[PDB]
Amino acid sequence: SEIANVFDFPDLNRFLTRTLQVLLPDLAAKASPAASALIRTLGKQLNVNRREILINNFKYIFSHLVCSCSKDELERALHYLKNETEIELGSLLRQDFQGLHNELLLRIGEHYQQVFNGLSILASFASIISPELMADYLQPKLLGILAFFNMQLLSSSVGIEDKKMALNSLMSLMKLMGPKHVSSVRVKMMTTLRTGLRFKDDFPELCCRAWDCFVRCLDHACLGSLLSHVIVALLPLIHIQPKETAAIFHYLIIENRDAVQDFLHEIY
Repeated sequence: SEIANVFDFPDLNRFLTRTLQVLLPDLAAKASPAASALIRTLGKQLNVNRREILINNFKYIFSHLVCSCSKDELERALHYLKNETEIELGSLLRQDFQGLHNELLLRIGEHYQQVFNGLSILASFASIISPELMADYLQPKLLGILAFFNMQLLSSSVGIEDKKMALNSLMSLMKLMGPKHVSSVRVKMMTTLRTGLRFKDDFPELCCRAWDCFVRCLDHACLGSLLSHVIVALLPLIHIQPKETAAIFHYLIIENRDAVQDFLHEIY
């Protein structure tokens, strides 16, 4: 209620949910009977089982832990949580390991290695240390990952700067994909580029490099359509910074000049 008096929220319970989202990772880190007691108190006030509450976030919890946690500490915390929840922590993963991959990939840019370990553990449950095996694993999950990115974009609650970080992660992901998969996901890549274009004057400065990738990361043989879209989007981007756009253009124009033939014809 105090934090509420500082944060002025209409209904104290929705404000409590706001708090609880952040609280849950903290509780996970604790993995102590007293932490379970705090959670039980919150749920008692919440009217929702603290067990089921801990459950609901277990998915986000895994991601943020794997990113920032001690592996051994991770397993200890997971078992502690499971016992209270009455659900095996592993059994819950069997239901949302794909969403976990989505999360990690979201944070993959900054926690590349933690993403590795998590996705590997999940692949084991599915049926990885090698980068190519990690990729093969990611390929089926990344469509839903993109879906999650767009879902976040839709939500007002989600932060936009967070979308920017995720966009950087997406540059990393385009790199990791390789041409075979970048071909399949080119459309969604251009879609994400659009989305980011929606937010400007902060997203432009990173999204320019994002687009440089988007072009090069995209397969060399065909770039006309995406270049149409890109010149379109970039003309506005130029006003923010003239040079990044031009660099993106030049990569296509010269590096893909043989393809750029009749592509120029495309857009005057």
